[PDB]
Amino acid sequence: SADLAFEAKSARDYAWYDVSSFLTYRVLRTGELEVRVRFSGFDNRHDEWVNVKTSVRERSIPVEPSECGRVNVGDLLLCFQEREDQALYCDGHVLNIKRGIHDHARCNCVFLVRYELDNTEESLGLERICRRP
Amino acid sequence: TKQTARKS
Ligand SMILES: [Zn+2]
Repeated sequence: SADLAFEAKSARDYAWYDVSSFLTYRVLRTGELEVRVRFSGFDNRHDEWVNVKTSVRERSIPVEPSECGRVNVGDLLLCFQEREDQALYCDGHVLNIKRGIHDHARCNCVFLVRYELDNTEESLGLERICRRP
Repeated sequence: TKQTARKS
């Protein structure tokens, strides 16, 4: 097993971002606990306080063409969601898969996902999905 | 590696 690395969900976004480090923590009077995180490739202006249970987890992993078969329907995926204004990684679920015929070099499978945020759906290739460990 | 995200 490799050393655990993490991603965290931004409150000004709802997308998930690789975490560079955890600076400190705090406990609100409600009892709510939060850690302060630094996002990889970002200066300290972008640091956030996030809940550990809902907004921090093990990094999603890009899936190799060779293992597309491990991905299944109903699965949770970190999906690179391309739009005009923003391109970002959001959670989604696999509604359907159309399998394809391909060598390990490249995957031509088609995954239909439902984004958790809005419930909207999009079809994605392997290149835009990551799997949970 | 992941796709290079671009923020709003
Ligand atoms: Zn495939």
